[PDB]
Amino acid sequence: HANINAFKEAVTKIDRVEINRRLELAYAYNASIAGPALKDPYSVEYARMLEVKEQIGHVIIPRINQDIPIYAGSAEENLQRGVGHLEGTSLPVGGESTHAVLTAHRGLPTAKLFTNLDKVTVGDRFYIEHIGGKIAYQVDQIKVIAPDQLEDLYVIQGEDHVTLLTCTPYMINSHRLLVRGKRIPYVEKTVQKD
Repeated sequence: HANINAFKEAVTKIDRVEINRRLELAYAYNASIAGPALKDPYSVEYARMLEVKEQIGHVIIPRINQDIPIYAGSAEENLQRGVGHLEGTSLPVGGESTHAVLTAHRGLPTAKLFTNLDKVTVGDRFYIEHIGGKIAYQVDQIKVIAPDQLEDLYVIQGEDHVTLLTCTPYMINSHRLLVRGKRIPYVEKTVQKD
């Protein structure tokens, strides 16, 4: 997007001392490991530290060719221009005992968004870029649930996950699709051409 060059650009213009301070806030917030009730996003300023040019980062999902900005909250306004972050879950900055949940409409006219998330397979990876850098996840579990079930979205102590959440079956949307990655080391030698 044009929206994510503006993110990339503004990040380089920020003192590290500041970037650090902002990340410290994010981590401290992420001790919400030690806790109440998520709201299925389809029916704030909590992430301000991470917010740069309106965005908390972008997510890159090579299998499906997406690089999509991430916005705080699940407000429909934002769910029209990218990925929303499910308030109540960890902020997408990784860490032991974190589980960030990122959600996005399927096949919106303005953007494809997560429309093709059914084509991600356990083993594929995705990446999150935030003020502090880039972190990598390898998909370890794909599963299908009813909209009122949230056990899978809570923090799993001692582990580091991000879940990508959308509705399914395609064009039916009766249930939700959860593509979950497990943190791995970020290795340049990241491959996008494949």
